[PDB]
Amino acid sequence: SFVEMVDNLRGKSGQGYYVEMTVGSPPQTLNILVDTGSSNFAVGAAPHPFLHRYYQRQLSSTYRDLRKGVYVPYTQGKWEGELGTDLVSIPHGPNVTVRANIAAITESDKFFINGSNWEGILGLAYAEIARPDDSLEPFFDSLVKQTHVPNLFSLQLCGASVGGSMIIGGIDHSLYTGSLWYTPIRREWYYEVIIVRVEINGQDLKMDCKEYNYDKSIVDSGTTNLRLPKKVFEAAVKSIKAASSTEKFPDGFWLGEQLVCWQAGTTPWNIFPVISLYLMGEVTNQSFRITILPQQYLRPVEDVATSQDDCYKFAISQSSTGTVMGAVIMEGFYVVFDRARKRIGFAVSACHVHDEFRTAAVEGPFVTLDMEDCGYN
Ligand SMILES: COCc1cc2cc(c1)C(=O)N[C@H]([C@H](O)CNCc1cccc(C(C)C)c1)Cc1cccc(c1)OCCCCO2
Repeated sequence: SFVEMVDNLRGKSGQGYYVEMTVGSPPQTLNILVDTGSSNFAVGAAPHPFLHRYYQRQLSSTYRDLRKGVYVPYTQGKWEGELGTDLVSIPHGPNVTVRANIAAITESDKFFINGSNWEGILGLAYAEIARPDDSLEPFFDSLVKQTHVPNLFSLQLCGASVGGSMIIGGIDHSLYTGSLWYTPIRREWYYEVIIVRVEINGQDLKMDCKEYNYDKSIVDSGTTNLRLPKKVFEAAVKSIKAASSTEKFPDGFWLGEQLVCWQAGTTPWNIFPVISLYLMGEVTNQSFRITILPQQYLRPVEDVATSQDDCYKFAISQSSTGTVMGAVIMEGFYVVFDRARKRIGFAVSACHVHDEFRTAAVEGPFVTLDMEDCGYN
């Protein structure tokens, strides 16, 4: 019954993928950002310059106030609100209705994005990082307890406006090619994984693999960029700089601020390297790798000038809170959040990136010794 859920995600590039949901009786329809990097379900519940619509608790006969406040600070933006429960459905999802925790957003700061077209956020991670604390049952936990939906979902994010699929309750084999490769969920809070090796154009970065996961590595559809710990980010940028030194870039381009542009159709893709992330596998001493094309980490953006050129922003940036495999990494791939088996699966997506001579890939097996040493403690 998964064909009903294919193509149920929309978005604008860099502004988040959202799914249509309804809350309340009678159903109020809202676009909800799909976020594997948090665990709170929350919706605009008051006017805002960037909201075309919002949740009106007064109009819902099934609303229940929880008489508790809540606030969530993300890396980017924050909101506070009022906790309640209400009936929730996903029109292009499974045919079910759950009573779910809902944070009604009454104030926010740099949270809603102008033109993103979504009015709320669906945190799909685990209770441990839910606010105000882990007793607030996240939406997907509610869905699995109250219905027969199996305890897994999958994300096919298609890149640069944008669309994709969230398969709730299973895997749709028509959305990927090749084999699924699985990496363990190291701990059920974020979707934490372990990166065991990093290569740029086939050259090992030759860092202690603890640096890749300092202090954690997560799969986060709510973040746009590949974000890397400071030491790793410097090694990678240095290597990406050297591979493309044929051309000149402002040094604020490497910080994500300034664009770079080229005459339409002349982007020198060949001079940017591929990046390979090796992930811990399912069996002893075994890993696999995912390979990222420059078309994934050079995100296309609107031409700031009066021209019609190809302009790009650098979508690898620095982190002080660990590695974040953002939407830009996920776009190459079909990603299975197999919560029931504590693992995350990767396959080449059917809507994969297209280079002339190079291809995004998920390949294994690889042998990697001492993988447990790559986790940070
Ligand atoms: C250099 O890039 C920075 C950056 C860019 C960015 C979003 C985030 C960060 C962002 O913070 N996104 C969070 C995710 O939940 C974050 N996940 C990890 C996390 C970090 C801190 C605290 C928590 C707890 C709440 C669990 C969780 C979700 C979010 C919040 C606000 C807007 C948004 C998406 O718009 C989606 C489009 C992408 C917008 O671009």
